[PDB]
Amino acid sequence: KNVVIYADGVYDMLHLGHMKQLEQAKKLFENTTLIVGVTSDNETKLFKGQVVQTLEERTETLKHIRWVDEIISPCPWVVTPEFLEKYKIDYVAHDDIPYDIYAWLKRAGKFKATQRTEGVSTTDLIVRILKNY
Amino acid sequence: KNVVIYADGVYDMLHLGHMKQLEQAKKLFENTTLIVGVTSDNETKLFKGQVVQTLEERTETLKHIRWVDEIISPCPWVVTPEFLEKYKIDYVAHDDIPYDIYAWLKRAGKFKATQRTEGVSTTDLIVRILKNY
Ligand SMILES: NCc1ccnc(N)c1
Ligand SMILES: NCc1ccnc(N)c1
Ligand SMILES: NCc1ccnc(N)c1
Ligand SMILES: NCc1ccnc(N)c1
Repeated sequence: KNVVIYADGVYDMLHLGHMKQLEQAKKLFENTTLIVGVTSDNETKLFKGQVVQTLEERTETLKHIRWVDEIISPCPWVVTPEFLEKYKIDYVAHDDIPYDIYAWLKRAGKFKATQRTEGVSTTDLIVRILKNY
Repeated sequence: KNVVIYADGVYDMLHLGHMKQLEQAKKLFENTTLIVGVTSDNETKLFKGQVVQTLEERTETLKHIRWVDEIISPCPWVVTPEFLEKYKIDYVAHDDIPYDIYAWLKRAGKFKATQRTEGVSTTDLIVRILKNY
């Protein structure tokens, strides 16, 4: 009955959007283990761009989040069939918002969609602070 | 054996410092319920000063934190003996960093000290972003 869910990401400056996404992945089935992968500094810079917090800082914040059961830090940038078998992962939870490399997961019945929440990012709150001066 | 711990605070723009403090309060005894109080917007402004996030925003983030068992939102600004009895609270966890109104708790054996962690605040990270331009 226990289902292993994997979600990966940068988790830079963790905000309520990340946390709601993690909650959604945790709650995809009644009984889950949610494994979170945290991307390396070098690979995040190479493929996505700047990152504000180091791998160690992004990983430490994640350990305080209720929905996170296990952490792979750092995690590989691209998910592979071999990775799923190594960690006995039953489903990969993704927002399907580009960053379709995941078609093979959908084909296999192993893709579970999650959503984002806008207007909650750390960035947006400095904007809220500054719109008082 | 279960001990009810109460920690209150603003919890504005929650960062790793808050989370480590909550972890410390949760882990003060083997078996605890950690109740977190979140201060009202009006009282935080009157007594401490500006607050960036609303009560609802600060409370929602807290529900995602692993160590938080129950939330009183909003909570009273000053802890009273009557409040401890109403909620069956065994100890109040505070950093003892001023903001001694807590002498009566120390007298009663109900004060448990927790510590802060500097350099982790949301504020500090924009400073880290800006020191690249
Ligand atoms: N490692 C995959 C990945 C990378 C960046 N952002 C994501 N959401 C997922
Ligand atoms: N940066 C990833 C992410 C996750 C959830 N919500 C967002 N708005 C963004
Ligand atoms: N409600 C008490 C209080 C108010 C502000 N900051 C704290 N840490 C505690
Ligand atoms: N603002 C309260 C607080 C809690 C923990 N650590 C800090 N540095 C500050």
